[PDB]
Amino acid sequence: PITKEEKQKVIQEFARFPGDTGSTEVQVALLTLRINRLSEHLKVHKKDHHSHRGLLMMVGQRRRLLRYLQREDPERYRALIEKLGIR
Amino acid sequence: KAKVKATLGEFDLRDYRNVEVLKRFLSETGKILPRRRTGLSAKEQRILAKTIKRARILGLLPFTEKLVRK
Amino acid sequence: KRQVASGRAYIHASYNNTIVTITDPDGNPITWSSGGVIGYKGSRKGTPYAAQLAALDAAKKAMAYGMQSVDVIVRGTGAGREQAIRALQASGLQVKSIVDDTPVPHNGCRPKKKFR
Amino acid sequence: MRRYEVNIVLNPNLDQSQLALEKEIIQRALENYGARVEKVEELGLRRLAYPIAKDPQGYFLWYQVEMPEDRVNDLARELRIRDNVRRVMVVKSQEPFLANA
RNA sequence: GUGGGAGAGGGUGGUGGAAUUCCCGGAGUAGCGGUGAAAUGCGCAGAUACCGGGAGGAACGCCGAUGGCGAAGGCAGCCACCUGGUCCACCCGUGACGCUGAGGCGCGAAAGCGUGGGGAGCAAACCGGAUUAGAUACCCGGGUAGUCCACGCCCUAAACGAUGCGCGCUAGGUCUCUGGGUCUCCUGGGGGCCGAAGCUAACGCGUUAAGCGCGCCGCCUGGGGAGUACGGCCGCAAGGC
Ligand SMILES: [Mg+2]
Ligand SMILES: [Mg+2]
Ligand SMILES: [Mg+2]
Ligand SMILES: [Mg+2]
Ligand SMILES: [Mg+2]
Ligand SMILES: [Mg+2]
Ligand SMILES: [Mg+2]
Ligand SMILES: [Mg+2]
Ligand SMILES: [Mg+2]
Ligand SMILES: [Mg+2]
Ligand SMILES: [Mg+2]
Ligand SMILES: [Mg+2]
Ligand SMILES: [Mg+2]
Ligand SMILES: [Mg+2]
Ligand SMILES: [Mg+2]
Ligand SMILES: [Mg+2]
Ligand SMILES: [Mg+2]
Ligand SMILES: [Mg+2]
Ligand SMILES: [Mg+2]
Ligand SMILES: [Mg+2]
Ligand SMILES: [Mg+2]
Ligand SMILES: [Mg+2]
Ligand SMILES: [Mg+2]
Ligand SMILES: [Mg+2]
Ligand SMILES: [Mg+2]
Ligand SMILES: [Mg+2]
Ligand SMILES: [Mg+2]
Ligand SMILES: [Mg+2]
Ligand SMILES: [Mg+2]
Ligand SMILES: [Mg+2]
Ligand SMILES: [Mg+2]
Ligand SMILES: [Mg+2]
Ligand SMILES: [Mg+2]
Ligand SMILES: [Mg+2]
Ligand SMILES: [Mg+2]
Ligand SMILES: [Mg+2]
Ligand SMILES: [Mg+2]
Ligand SMILES: [Mg+2]
Ligand SMILES: [Mg+2]
Ligand SMILES: [Mg+2]
Ligand SMILES: [Mg+2]
Repeated sequence: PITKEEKQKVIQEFARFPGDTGSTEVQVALLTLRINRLSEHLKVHKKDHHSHRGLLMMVGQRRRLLRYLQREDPERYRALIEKLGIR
Repeated sequence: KAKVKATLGEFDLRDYRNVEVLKRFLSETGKILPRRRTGLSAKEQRILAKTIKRARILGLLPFTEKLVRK
Repeated sequence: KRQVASGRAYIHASYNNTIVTITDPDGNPITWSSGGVIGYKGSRKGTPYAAQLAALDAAKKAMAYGMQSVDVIVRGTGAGREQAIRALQASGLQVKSIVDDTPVPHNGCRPKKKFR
Repeated sequence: MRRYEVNIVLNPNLDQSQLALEKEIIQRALENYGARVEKVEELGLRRLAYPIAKDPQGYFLWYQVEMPEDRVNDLARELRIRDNVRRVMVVKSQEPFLANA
């Protein structure tokens, strides 16, 4: 799955301040996680197309938020890519 | 000859193991019963299905029976 | 030669024919008959009448085997499926239970073009 | 872990040696598979609706457990190996949805 | 983000019963099958109908719907695992991060191709039987590919709502699936029917627009010749754009 505090540890690690649930950095991290799970799932089960869709889509969102970081504050975007292993 | 919910108490709809209630949902033959006659709701009936099927696969419920008189 | 005296009677009723098998209380067949068992040849075989003569034949046969009290099993549908149970009651055998067993599949075999 | 119900029907014609052996073996399954037992119901002789292994009847068990996600499928394989065991049906627990409530 | 929900959305292993074919056995005789009527066919090497046991493949009665899910193709026994989408409530976090989308890439019913399995039922081609003026046709009896699996091609359709995606805005009524609520009812979110205004050549559409508006993509320009020819690209081929 992705259990609850499985996810928590990620939101804690990634928030800009205490209490931030929805920032960009967080949104992207949650994305990366979910992505990664999915990509592992489809290493096996390559015959599962309907999920793969969700992966394209997943990826797409993540990238649109990324382009928004680079646009708005190239610094925090370096930051985020560093922590994440992306792009 | 009104419906089967109409005569019964609180009973788990998810209890696959409870035959005494479940039998009371099937035909004279084995056939799981229509909504018109079990008087459930969509969600109700839909659950009663999966439970019954479960119990059948477990041997305590009929897949089909023989039709009497005729 | 067994003197069986109680037992099973089956009506297998087709659209084309009706066959009636008499059998003993564990299921091994005493006698039988059909529409072509009696004279009837073609289509004529699946009439109700023929179903009736079949019933009667097999009954007369089993009554000579010793039969009386007989529980009935119907399989099939078609002319004189019913008329064979009607001639079975009329036999002078006591019809004890009447039971419809017609096999239906829980849907696995494709049928003949004829049939879908 | 997760909340499951293990269902076991076995051969009704069992005596002691036999049956409490199948049961030590079942216990040893659950032990070996990371499976904690919450509660257990042994209902025994019951009249099945249809013959299972030529038998007009069956011997019933209900074991509610908590065990790993990954292993449950393997659990029920090594449980079905038993000759004497006629059916294993495993389920995830669901709360009790009511009716006519 | 948290907390809830419904579902035949997908992938993977497992497993359950009904039925058909077959084999083994018991008992039992003279037919069964089939049609408008027939015949071909099977049956005395014992069929059919019946009881019991086994093997194998395929598909999942009732539930089942005028139901649900999915972007589409499509998806129906049960179980478990791995997953995608989505809905509501709270109004908590970001702070315009949006829509569309040439090309590209991926999916894509059935049939078809490659290699290797599998093969019960069905069944193009085919072999026979009757009908009939006549048969290749409709009806009958056989039957191979194929149907099924794995992996790799193929890329088409009445792939249809013959209705491109997003957003705002314009009476209601009734039926329904699924959330929430202080639950005669209100309030989301889907599926239907009828109907304001309006549109429309009509038919019809009508808060699931075919109405009123904006954005963006696709496409059309008399019927034939023709989805042909040539050319390119893809394709193992069939053939496709
Ligand atoms: Mg006939
Ligand atoms: Mg949630
Ligand atoms: Mg599904
Ligand atoms: Mg699935
Ligand atoms: Mg011959
Ligand atoms: Mg048999
Ligand atoms: Mg074989
Ligand atoms: Mg139906
Ligand atoms: Mg469709
Ligand atoms: Mg899910
Ligand atoms: Mg706010
Ligand atoms: Mg602020
Ligand atoms: Mg600004
Ligand atoms: Mg273009
Ligand atoms: Mg494109
Ligand atoms: Mg195909
Ligand atoms: Mg070919
Ligand atoms: Mg092939
Ligand atoms: Mg092959
Ligand atoms: Mg044919
Ligand atoms: Mg011919
Ligand atoms: Mg003619
Ligand atoms: Mg055939
Ligand atoms: Mg295709
Ligand atoms: Mg259509
Ligand atoms: Mg337009
Ligand atoms: Mg409610
Ligand atoms: Mg409501
Ligand atoms: Mg509505
Ligand atoms: Mg409405
Ligand atoms: Mg209307
Ligand atoms: Mg008008
Ligand atoms: Mg009009
Ligand atoms: Mg609109
Ligand atoms: Mg022209
Ligand atoms: Mg022209
Ligand atoms: Mg040219
Ligand atoms: Mg060319
Ligand atoms: Mg070439
Ligand atoms: Mg072509
Ligand atoms: Mg073409």
